[PDB]
Amino acid sequence: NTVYVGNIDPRITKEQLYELFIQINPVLRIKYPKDKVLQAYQGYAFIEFYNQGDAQYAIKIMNNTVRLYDRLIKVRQVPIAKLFIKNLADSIDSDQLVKIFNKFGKLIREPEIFYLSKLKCAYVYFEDFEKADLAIKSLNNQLVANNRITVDYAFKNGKGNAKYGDDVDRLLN
RNA sequence: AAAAAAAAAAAACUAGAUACUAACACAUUUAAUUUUUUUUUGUU
Repeated sequence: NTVYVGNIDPRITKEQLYELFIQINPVLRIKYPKDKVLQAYQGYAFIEFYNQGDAQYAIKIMNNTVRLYDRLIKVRQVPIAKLFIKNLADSIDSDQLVKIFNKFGKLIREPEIFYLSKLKCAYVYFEDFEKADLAIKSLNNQLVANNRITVDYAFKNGKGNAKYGDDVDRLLN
């Protein structure tokens, strides 16, 4: 219900802000942070309306509309499976990783290739712990691109606890 | 070009520095009456 405001003159006072934005919509509160060191505001604010619709409408109407001391005001709005894999082949592109792990599970993000020791390793993000269980079951200690690869859980000691299965199960559901 | 959604000082010990509170108390106090204490030993 709160909208961000920016490009504010430090000479602007909370009174002037309120008088401005009440024209658009009823404003529940205005948090307009000040530096208590210098007693000087930082040129931005947070304006909390009563509901969301007033916030969105205010964003639409008041963005880049008004110049306060020539300054044009800005108005704006404002946990997953992971697998460590070791001994990868240098011929394996991240896209080839994607094609490998898609059949096992849907990737929430892209894998991350990093070198340890020289030693090609990667992190693979799955949306499911069970799909990752399939990826480990089939892919663990398996020869691809003429190189034996090891698939396990990435450390945090690693993922795959019981609470991990429960809360990941919930985040999926 | 951007936004940073509002909390930090200590504590202890030992000494030293300085404000301050409480209509606090400060020259009256003595004519009924308990410190008045002795191995009793004051005689028509």
